[PDB]
This record gives sequence, C-alpha cells and structure tokens, in this order.
Amino acid sequence: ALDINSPEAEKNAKGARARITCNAGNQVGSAVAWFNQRPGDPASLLTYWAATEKGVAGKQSAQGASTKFSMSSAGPEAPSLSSYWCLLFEKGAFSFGGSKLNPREGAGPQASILPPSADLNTSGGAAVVCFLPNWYGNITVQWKTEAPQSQANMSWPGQAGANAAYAMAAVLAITKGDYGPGSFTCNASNRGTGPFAMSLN
Amino acid sequence: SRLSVCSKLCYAIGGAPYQITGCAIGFFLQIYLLDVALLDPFYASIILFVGRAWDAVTDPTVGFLVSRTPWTRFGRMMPWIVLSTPFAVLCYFLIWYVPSVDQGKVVWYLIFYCCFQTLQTCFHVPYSALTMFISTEQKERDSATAYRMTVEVLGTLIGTAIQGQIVGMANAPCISTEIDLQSTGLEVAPDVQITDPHVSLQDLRNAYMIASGVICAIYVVCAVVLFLGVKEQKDTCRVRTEPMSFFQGICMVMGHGPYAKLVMGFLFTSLAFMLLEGNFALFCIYNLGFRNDFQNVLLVIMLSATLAIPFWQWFLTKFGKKTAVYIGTTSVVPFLISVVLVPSSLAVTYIASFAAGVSVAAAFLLPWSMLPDVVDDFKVQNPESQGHEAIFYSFYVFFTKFASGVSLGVSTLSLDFAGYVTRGCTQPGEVKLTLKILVSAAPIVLIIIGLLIFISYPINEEKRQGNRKLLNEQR
Amino acid sequence: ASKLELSGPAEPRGSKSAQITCKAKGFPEARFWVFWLFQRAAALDWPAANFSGGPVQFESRFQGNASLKGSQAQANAELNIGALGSSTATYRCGWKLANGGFFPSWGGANVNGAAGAKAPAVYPVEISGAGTGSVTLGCLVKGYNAKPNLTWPGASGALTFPSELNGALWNLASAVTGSGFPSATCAVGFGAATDVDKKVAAA
Ligand SMILES: CC/C=C/C/C=C/C/C=C\CCCCCCCC(=O)OC[C@@H](O)COP(=O)(O)OCC[N+](C)(C)C
Ligand SMILES: CC/C=C/C/C=C\C/C=C/CCCCCCCC(=O)OC[C@@H](O)COP(=O)(O)OCC[N+](C)(C)C
Ligand SMILES: CC/C=C\C/C=C/C/C=C\CCCCCCCC(=O)OC[C@@H](O)COP(=O)(O)OCC[N+](C)(C)C
Ligand SMILES: CCCCCCCCCCCCO[C@@H]1O[C@H](CO)[C@@H](O[C@H]2O[C@H](CO)[C@@H](O)[C@H](O)[C@H]2O)[C@H](O)[C@H]1O
Ligand SMILES: CCCCCCCCCCCCO[C@@H]1O[C@H](CO)[C@@H](O[C@H]2O[C@H](CO)[C@@H](O)[C@H](O)[C@H]2O)[C@H](O)[C@H]1O
Ligand SMILES: CCCCCCCCCCCCO[C@@H]1O[C@H](CO)[C@@H](O[C@H]2O[C@H](CO)[C@@H](O)[C@H](O)[C@H]2O)[C@H](O)[C@H]1O
Ligand SMILES: CCCCCCCCCCCCO[C@@H]1O[C@H](CO)[C@@H](O[C@H]2O[C@H](CO)[C@@H](O)[C@H](O)[C@H]2O)[C@H](O)[C@H]1O
Ligand SMILES: CCCCCCCCCCCCO[C@@H]1O[C@H](CO)[C@@H](O[C@H]2O[C@H](CO)[C@@H](O)[C@H](O)[C@H]2O)[C@H](O)[C@H]1O
Ligand SMILES: CCCCCCCCCCCCO[C@@H]1O[C@H](CO)[C@@H](O[C@H]2O[C@H](CO)[C@@H](O)[C@H](O)[C@H]2O)[C@H](O)[C@H]1O
Ligand SMILES: CCCCCCCCCCCCO[C@@H]1O[C@H](CO)[C@@H](O[C@H]2O[C@H](CO)[C@@H](O)[C@H](O)[C@H]2O)[C@H](O)[C@H]1O
Ligand SMILES: CCCCCCCCCCCCO[C@@H]1O[C@H](CO)[C@@H](O[C@H]2O[C@H](CO)[C@@H](O)[C@H](O)[C@H]2O)[C@H](O)[C@H]1O
Ligand SMILES: CCCCCCCCCCCCO[C@@H]1O[C@H](CO)[C@@H](O[C@H]2O[C@H](CO)[C@@H](O)[C@H](O)[C@H]2O)[C@H](O)[C@H]1O
Ligand code: NA
Repeated sequence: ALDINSPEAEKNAKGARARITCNAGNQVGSAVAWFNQRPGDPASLLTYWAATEKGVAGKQSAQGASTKFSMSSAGPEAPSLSSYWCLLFEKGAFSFGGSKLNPREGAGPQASILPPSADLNTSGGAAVVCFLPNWYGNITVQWKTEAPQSQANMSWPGQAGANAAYAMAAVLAITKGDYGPGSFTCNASNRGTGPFAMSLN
Repeated sequence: SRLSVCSKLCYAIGGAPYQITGCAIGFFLQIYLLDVALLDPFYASIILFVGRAWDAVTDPTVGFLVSRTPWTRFGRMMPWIVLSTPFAVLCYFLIWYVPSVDQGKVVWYLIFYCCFQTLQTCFHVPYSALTMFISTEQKERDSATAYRMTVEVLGTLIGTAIQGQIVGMANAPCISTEIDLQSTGLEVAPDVQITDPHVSLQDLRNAYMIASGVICAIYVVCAVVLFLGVKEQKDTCRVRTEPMSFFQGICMVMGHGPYAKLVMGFLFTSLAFMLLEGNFALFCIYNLGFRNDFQNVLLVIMLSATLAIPFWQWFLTKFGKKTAVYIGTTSVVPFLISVVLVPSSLAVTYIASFAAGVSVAAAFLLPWSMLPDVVDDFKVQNPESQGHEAIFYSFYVFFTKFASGVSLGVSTLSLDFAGYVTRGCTQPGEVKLTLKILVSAAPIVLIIIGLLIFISYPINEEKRQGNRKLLNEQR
Repeated sequence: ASKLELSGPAEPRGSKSAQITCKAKGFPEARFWVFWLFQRAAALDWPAANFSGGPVQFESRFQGNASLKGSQAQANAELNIGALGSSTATYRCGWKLANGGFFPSWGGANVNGAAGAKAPAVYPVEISGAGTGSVTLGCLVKGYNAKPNLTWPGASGALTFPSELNGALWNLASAVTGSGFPSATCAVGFGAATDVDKKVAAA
C-alpha cells in the first residue's frame, strides 16, 4: 500500500485563502483526487488527477507534481468549512489522509463543576461533571481528589456556528463506596498561563 | 529554361513536413491524449474525430480560396506557405503541450488541433498546386512529382523515427488498478523500480515537447528551403477552376465504373491501414506488452515499407497489377490474425511488423500504378476531360480524411466503453479484446470489402486498357 | 442520475454477520468497479472493490472479514461482514471511474456492533451553592443504547455533548448557561419511549 498523509488534521481558516497539503509515500505521478465530506454526508468528489475539478465551484483548485500536492480555496465560505480527504489512484490499494478546516476566533476558557445528583446517589452511582463550554483551541482536564485520576470519560462537540468556540464535558464516574475521600477538583489548562480550578467538597 | 535539379530537390523537401507531422500525429496522438495528456477517452475520441473531420472539411475550402488567390510579387502559392508556416508550427507545438487548466483541456486540444490542421491545409494545398506553376513542361512536373512522392516516403520514415526515438527514450510510471492487485497473500516485495534513473510523467511530457520542437524546426527549415529554392514562373496558360464544372466533373467521375471502383477499393484499404496506424501503438503497448519497444516496432514497419516499395514496383512490372493488388492488401491478413492469436512473442511480432510494412508499401503504392490504366479508359470513354484526376484525388483525400477520423473516434469511444485505464500498467480483458478487434476484425473486414470491390474491376489491367491506349493513339 | 441507495443502520452483535446492500441506478453496474469504504471516527479506509460482471479484489486487512457480492439482475452490490467487535463504522459504496481510479459517487450506511437496549437515566446536575451573573446548569443522560434527542424548553444556550461509550451503554451531557433561573427543566427524547422531563432544582 502507498502511504498518504495530511500534515494538519485541523486547519484554522478565516476567509482570504487556505491551502491543504497532502504528502504521498511514493511518486504517484499526479494521480491524486480530493474529496470534500460534510458532517452526516458521504464524501463528494472535488478534484481528480491533482488539477481537474468535477462540477465544483471555481474557488476549489489543486496543484502538485509528485509526492507533494495541495488543494486551495480562492475564498473560503461557510460550506467550505468541512472535512477534506486526499486519495491516491496510482496503485490498486487506495489510501486517504484526512483533514478539516475551522474558523478563526479569539481565546478565553471557561469551567464549571457539578456534583452528583441525589437521584444518581440513590441508584448506586456518583458522576461528577465538569463543563468547559466556551474556549478556542485545545484543552486538557485533570481530576484531583487528592492525586490526579484517570477514571474520567471526556466528550467534545464541534465548533459553534455563532460563537466559533469549542466545549468539553468531563465525567468522573465513582461508586458510593468510592465517594469517601471528599473534595473533587477539575483543572483546565488552556492558553491562559494558568489552570482554572473548580472544586467541590 | 529547364527546371533545375536543385529546384526540384527544394520543392520535394518542402513536402517533407506534411508527412512528418502526419505520421507523428497518426502514430502518437491517441497515446499522447490517453497516457500523456491524461484525458478521458471520450474526450480523446472527440478530439481525434473532430481534428480529422476538420482536416478534410478544410481541404476543399482552402483549395477554393487558393484558386482565387491573386498573383503578388512573391507568387500565388508562396505567400500562403510563408504566412501559414509560423502559426502552423506554433499550433503543432501546442498540440503536444499539456496546459495547466482546471477544466476544458479537451477544448485546448480541439482548438489547437483544428488550427494546426487548417494551417497545414493552407500550406499543403498551395504546395500541391505549386507543381503546375514551377514549370510549363509536363515532363519537369512529373520529375518534380517523382522527387516529391519519393521524399514524402523519406519524410514519413524520418518523422516516425524522430518521434519514436525521442518520446520512447524517456518513459514514465503507470497506474495499477484493481486488476493489477492480483497478489495479496503472496505479498511480493520486488522493489526494483526505485533502483533506476527514475523517469517521471513530466519527463515524458518534456520528451514529447522536445520531439515537437525538433519537428517544428524541421518544418521551418523545409519551408525556408521551399521558399528560397522554388520560384513560380507565372505561366501565361491559366485555366479557370469553374466550380460548377468541377461539381459536374465530380459527378461524371463518380458515375464512371472503373474510377468509382478504384476509389471504393483504395478508400477501404487505406481506411483499414489508417485504423491500424491509429490503434496499433496501444495494441503494442497493452496487448503485445511492448510499452518500451513499440517505437522500434513502428520503425521496423516503416523501414519494411521503404525497402518493399521497389519490391512491389518489380512485382507490378513483372507479374502484372491484378495479382499484385490481390495479394498486397491481403498479405497483412494472416499476420493480423497471428498477432492476436499468439501470446506476444517478440520474434513473431517483428516478423509480422516486417510483413505489415511490406503490405503497407503494396497498399499505398499499387493504386498509383493502376491509375494510368483508369485515366486512359476515362479519356477513351469521355473525350472531354478537364481536371478529372485532381477531383478524383480530392474525393479520395476527403473521404479518407473523414472516415479515418470517424474510425479513430469510434475506436477510442469503444476503448472508453471497455474501461480503458488512463496510463494503466495492464488493461482489463474488455480493453484488450477491443484492441484485438480493432487490429484483426475491423481492418480485415475493410480489406475484404476493398478486395471485393477490386475484384469487380472492368479495366482488367492493361488487357483492355492497352487497347484503350491504342484508342489513345487514335484520338 | 447515477446514484446508490443503501440499507439503513444495522445493529448486530459481537459475533454476528451483517450484509449491507447498495442498489445502483443511472449506469450499467456490470461496467464499473463498485467500491466499499470504512470510516470509523477517522479517515476513510478501503475494504475492497467488486467488478459486478467478474472479479472481487480485497485489501489484505479485510480478507476473511469482508465478502463482496454482486447481483447484476438487480443492479445491486452486497458487503457481508463476518466477525465483529470493532467494525462499528460507516460504510460507503461508490462506483469507480472506468479510467481514472477515483470515486465519483458515494453511499453511506452505519453499522453499530454493540449489545443491549436500555432506557436512559436522567440526572439533573445542578449548582453547588454559587452564583455570579450567569449560571450554568446541566443534564446527565446515562445508560442507553440508541440515539437520543435532548431539548430545553425554548432556551437556546444549550451545548449537547456527543455521546460516549461506558461499557456497553452511552452517556451524554447537556449544559445551559441561563442568567435568570425561575424554573428550568431537561426534557429528553429516546427511541424506546421514555420521554422523561426532569426539573433542575437548587442545591
Ligand atoms: C502487424 C503490424 C500492423 C501494422 C500497422 C501500421 C500501419 C500503417 C501505417 C500507415 C498508413 C499511412 C502511412 C502511409 C502514408 C502514404 C504516403 C502518401 O503519399 O499517400 C497519402 C496521400 O494520398 C495523402 O492522402 P491521405 O488521405 O492518406 O491523408 C489522410 C489524412 N487524414 C489522416 C486526416 C486521414
Ligand atoms: C517509412 C514511410 C514509408 C512508407 C510506405 C507507405 C507507402 C509506399 C508509398 C509509396 C509511393 C508514394 C505514393 C505517393 C502518393 C502520391 C503522392 C501524393 O501524396 O499525391 C499528392 C497529390 O496532391 C499530388 O500528385 P497528384 O494529385 O497529381 O495525384 C495524381 C498523380 N498523377 C496525376 C500524376 C497521376
Ligand atoms: C530500408 C529501405 C531500403 C531501401 C529502399 C530505397 C528506397 C526509396 C523509397 C522510396 C521512393 C519510391 C517512390 C515510389 C513512387 C511510387 C509512385 C510511382 O512510381 O508512380 C506513380 C504513378 O501514379 C505516377 O503517374 P505517371 O508516372 O503515369 O505520371 C503521369 C500520370 N498522369 C498521366 C495520370 C498524370
Ligand atoms: C536530412 C538532412 C540531410 C540532407 C542533405 C541534403 C541531401 C540532398 C539530396 C541530393 C541527392 C542528389 O541526387 C542526385 O542529384 C543529381 C544531380 O547532381 C541527379 O542527376 C541526375 O538527374 C538529372 C535530371 O534527370 C540529370 O540531368 C543528370 O544528368 C543526372 O545525373 C540525380 O537525379 C540524383 O541521383
Ligand atoms: C494565415 C495563414 C493563411 C495565409 C493567407 C495568405 C494569403 C495572401 C493573400 C494574397 C495577398 C493579398 O494582398 C495583395 O497584395 C498586393 C500588393 O502587392 C495587391 O495585389 C495587387 O498586386 C499587383 C500590384 O501590386 C497587381 O497584380 C494587382 O494590382 C493586385 O493583384 C493587393 O494589395 C492584394 O491583392
Ligand atoms: C515555434 C514552436 C514553439 C513555440 C513555443 C511557444 C511556447 C508554448 C508554451 C506554452 C505556454 C502557454 O501556456 C498556457 O498559456 C495559457 C494562457 O496563459 C493558459 O491558459 C489559461 O489562461 C487563459 C486566460 O485567457 C484561460 O483560458 C484559462 O485560465 C487557462 O486556459 C494555459 O494554462 C497555459 O498552459
Ligand atoms: C529532414 C526532413 C526530410 C527531408 C528528406 C530529404 C532527403 C533527400 C534525399 C534525396 C531524395 C530525392 O531523390 C530523388 O528521387 C527521384 C526518384 O524519381 C530521382 O529522380 C529521378 O527520376 C526523375 C523522373 O523519372 C528523373 O528526373 C530522373 O530519372 C531522376 O532525377 C532522383 O534521382 C533522386 O535524387
Ligand atoms: C533514413 C532515415 C531514418 C533512419 C531510421 C533509424 C534512425 C534511428 C535509429 C535508432 C534505433 C534505436 O534502436 C533502439 O531504440 C530503443 C529506444 O530508443 C533502444 O532500445 C534499448 O532500450 C530498450 C528498453 O526496453 C530495450 O529494447 C533495450 O534495452 C535496448 O534495445 C535503443 O536506443 C536501441 O536498441
Ligand atoms: C531544435 C531543437 C528543439 C527543442 C525544443 C525543446 C523545447 C521544450 C523543452 C522541454 C522543456 C520543458 O520544461 C518543462 O516545462 C513544464 C511546463 O512548461 C514544467 O512543468 C512545471 O509547470 C507546470 C505548472 O503548472 C506543472 O504542471 C509542472 O508540475 C511543473 O513541473 C517543467 O518544470 C519544465 O521542466
Ligand atoms: C533558421 C531556419 C532557416 C535555416 C535554413 C537552412 C537551409 C537553407 C538552404 C536553402 C536552399 C538554398 O537553395 C539555393 O537558393 C538559390 C536561390 O538564390 C537557388 O538558386 C536558384 O533558384 C531558382 C531555381 O528555380 C532560380 O530562379 C535561380 O536562378 C537559381 O539561382 C538554389 O535553389 C539554391 O542554390
Ligand atoms: C466506422 C467503423 C469504425 C471502425 C471501428 C469499429 C470496430 C468495433 C469496435 C470494437 C467493439 C467490440 O468490442 C467488444 O465487443 C463485445 C461485444 O461484441 C463486448 O464484450 C463485452 O460486453 C459483453 C456484454 O454484451 C460481455 O459479455 C463481454 O464479456 C465483454 O467483453 C465489448 O464491447 C468489447 O469486448
Ligand atoms: C462531435 C461532437 C461530439 C458530441 C458533443 C459532445 C457532448 C458531450 C460533451 C461532454 C458532456 C459530459 O461529458 C461526459 O459526461 C460525464 C459527466 O456525466 C463526464 O464525467 C465523467 O468523467 C470524469 C473524469 O473524466 C469523472 O470525474 C466523472 O465522474 C464522469 O461522470 C465525462 O467527461 C463524459 O463522459
Ligand atoms: Na501526400
């Protein structure tokens, strides 16, 4: 099989211009296709033979000679903020790489901790939930009763249509017998030169 | 006042670029559009058909425009040649150029192919008519035509050799499809392609551009030779074209028996061999497996034709022209059967290439030997004859230039229907079956049709025509 | 137009087998290679291709796991997946261009190889005795095996986080940043009934 890789899985992209790069493990002779996939939809063909469009808008162009290929947008729009794949059709085993565009925004994290409810404590459970609803970038969550713990399940939405910001939910599942030591703290580490800590006792 | 030997040499050299560009296009344009230009074969079929159909259409229109050309200070045919050469070589260079376009590359190739065909017509038709203006005496015109018909063969050989040995030196990688994924449990790891002077697709495109530049340089040099060494005489005898009389004489020629038979016969035979010329490079690459040595096969065929022209001249002067045309066209039939019935042996393919070159020499030499026996019969049958062989040729050229475009377009469309892989390592069984049919079924059918037309030949070689020649002594 | 109609979402078990259909319209199916793909929260993988009037070519990873079949009397293609457990993904059928090697048209059919079918449990996670301007509420939906639909009564500040696996069941959370708090309720919608709406109280 021939290796195909997109160096950036996520690309922050305002308007103006945006270039998505694809690198092949072999000299594929400009036999590279580009597909666009929107959430909840199958992949749609954009470019084939590294330069030729298939009924697409004129903003979607592509260049590349050998082992290095690029897909450019003359101007990014709201529909263009989707996932993009580069396929080879040089050899019989076909391979993809994966890449996505994201809008550009500012910064500023948030955090809020919530203890387990009485209904959950009644039916033999205790889930402590940390919400990080508005931030831009990548973030990490640490759970500390007295030492850092690795018993948490984490989920992330996409990017908001209005705020263009990300969220995160970290759930620490712990039984009634494991609810002994006491205080739980949720620590968030964004680009803010300091972890935001929300604690409960 | 005689026509100089150097003047005839320059006139003959001026006709080399037409045959060089024609042989290069007819032998390599399909594989350039399919494997080098990386076009969809539907678009390549459109390009080939439209280009040759425009080659034909523009032949009589440019002929009519040339008939109305006034005598300038440089001549009646020289201004057309001089003012058409640079645009023709520019369009020929841009035929084999691959543009960096997101869409409509087929439009680029259509525009430049049709422009080059128009300008090559604007070069050849005045050139073809120049032989009536170089000298007043008919013997000097015949000598210049012998020099030309001769070089014309040398130019086809030179163009085939140059294009094949330039674009064949620099190879390129090929596409492997699911049919080439025939080994997964074996997991063969013979990584030997990297240990080579790695050639790329851009190297193949550059080789095509270098071949085009060499052919364009030869075009310019031969046009300069034709302009400098040949001067029009401006003869007092200037017969009018009379286009209404031209159409009436065309109907008269098509109404004649032996003339129509010669046409149908040649037409079908040349159509079969033009179909072979079109879809033989792909047959060598993908059925015979000679993706690196197909240019050598084409060169061997051309050399065999050049060495078999005197053999067929001796055959027609010795054993007559009936059996000569009965066996020359049908000589390639057993070898066309044999190439598609053997597992692509190199010696068998080279022997069949030699035999096919011999058959091509016969098929494109013998009707010109038959033609005086038809001209004498037409002069006996119709005492009033003013430009009948010229329109007979025009009809033959137009119908060959249209039906060969139709055949090549249908062939490339059938390749698209069969699933031709764009520069594939191996074609699927449907594409190989189509390529076997396009060299062993359709050409054989066309050759059989032409042979059946040539059987119904009331001239019966000279056995009546010589008697008509006696009537030529009577009139 | 050339299009491909696929079977709906399938929910097999760990050691079952699943057959995915792909009806082809607008082109001769026997003239093209129909391809099957694999997308599991990641890039697109390549199981195999099938020529509907001939051979089948697999990837060595999916040999013995996938089996491609073609009914040319129905213009249909089938992908039969054997033993499961990590095959929960989206499978796209797409016919190849006869010349190039890329896929013009595409499909899409979900496969979820899990076990169980339970009713979700709703917990009103609330504040811990604090308030400053706007406050953040929540709703924890834990222990279901389908796709839920969480809504809030006319309030648009919600961030419904994607569901995650914990064992063999799914967990989900919702957060609403409401400034004024007279009364708020979390109403969930599940396929197996259980349209439970629980109010969020203080402390
Ligand atoms: C087993 C191997 C089999 C192999 C096949 C390779 C085969 C045939 C090669 C060539 C056929 C054409 C080459 C001979 C040129 C004849 C020289 C000549 O002087 O004769 C022609 C003259 O008559 C001009 O007219 P022509 O119509 O031929 O122009 C056609 C133009 N167009 C392409 C658009 C149809
Ligand atoms: C390696 C390439 C070698 C290849 C072999 C293929 C074939 C053997 C070719 C052989 C002899 C060349 C035949 C030339 C065809 C006639 C030349 C031509 O291409 O013809 C142009 C035309 O425009 C001028 O001659 P014309 O019109 O007068 O025809 C009537 C002739 N005449 C009136 C004197 C009876
Ligand atoms: C590897 C190669 C080794 C060796 C070979 C050496 C080769 C040279 C190759 C080629 C040049 C041969 C050119 C042969 C031309 C054939 C055509 C011919 O030789 O003759 C045609 C005939 O049609 C002419 O017509 P005609 O002479 O009657 O003139 C007046 C006609 N008309 C009265 C009606 C106006
Ligand atoms: C591709 C690049 C290389 C190209 C190099 C240029 C080569 C040019 C070819 C010249 C070949 C000369 O060809 C030769 O010329 C002499 C004249 O000297 C001719 O001479 C003969 O024909 C003429 C006309 O019938 C007679 O008057 C003469 O008595 C007779 O000897 C021959 O017909 C020919 O055999
Ligand atoms: C683009 C590729 C196609 C190439 C087309 C080339 C065709 C060229 C057409 C012929 C040239 C027409 O231009 C021509 O020039 C000469 C000037 O000497 C003039 O023509 C004139 O020449 C002399 C006087 O000089 C006289 O015979 C007469 O009065 C007239 O024919 C006209 O101006 C025009 O008839
Ligand atoms: C004597 C023979 C040798 C002559 C050598 C002449 C040089 C030939 C080299 C080819 C250079 C032309 O290269 C070609 O130019 C044109 C216009 O710029 C480009 O064409 C492009 O621009 C034009 C703008 O009008 C648009 O139609 C479209 O955006 C696209 O087609 C081609 O994408 C490019 O491939
Ligand atoms: C680079 C592009 C391709 C350019 C190719 C140029 C190669 C030039 C090599 C010489 C070709 C000319 O070849 C020429 O053919 C004719 C054949 O009838 C011969 O001409 C001969 O026959 C004619 C007519 O019967 C008589 O005038 C005389 O008997 C004699 O001249 C010449 O003797 C020969 O010199
Ligand atoms: C009268 C004028 C016309 C003259 C016609 C002949 C002139 C040119 C002769 C060159 C013939 C070259 O002959 C041959 O060409 C091919 C490709 O170029 C090359 O062939 C070489 O590479 C291929 C690679 O598969 C193999 O067949 C082998 O390794 C070797 O033969 C060599 O170069 C030469 O073996
Ligand atoms: C009398 C002798 C006649 C000899 C005539 C020879 C002239 C042609 C020589 C071939 C040189 C071609 O040079 C070659 O051109 C092409 C484009 O034009 C370039 O190709 C470049 O341009 C385009 C940009 O869109 C890309 O498709 C390509 O990936 C890129 O590499 C090559 O980088 C360059 O190496
Ligand atoms: C940059 C590209 C250009 C490169 C050109 C390279 C090849 C150049 C060679 C051209 C051939 C020269 O040809 C030479 O021209 C003179 C013209 O004075 C001609 O000489 C003869 O021409 C005609 C013949 O009908 C007579 O009217 C004239 O009286 C006579 O002198 C000869 O045919 C030849 O001696
Ligand atoms: C103006 C005339 C132009 C000259 C060129 C015309 C030559 C004819 C082109 C070749 C087309 C035949 O090409 C061949 O035909 C057979 C049917 O007979 C077809 O065969 C294909 O389709 C049939 C279905 O009907 C399948 O059963 C078979 O397995 C498959 O190979 C393909 O189309 C092709 O393999
Ligand atoms: C002599 C005149 C000839 C008739 C005039 C030409 C009419 C047709 C013009 C082209 C119209 C569409 O062209 C035809 O349709 C499909 C789109 O469905 C095109 O597209 C097809 O090939 C491309 C790749 O090359 C694929 O990306 C695409 O998925 C596929 O459908 C083809 O390029 C062609 O087969
Ligand atoms: Na000719």
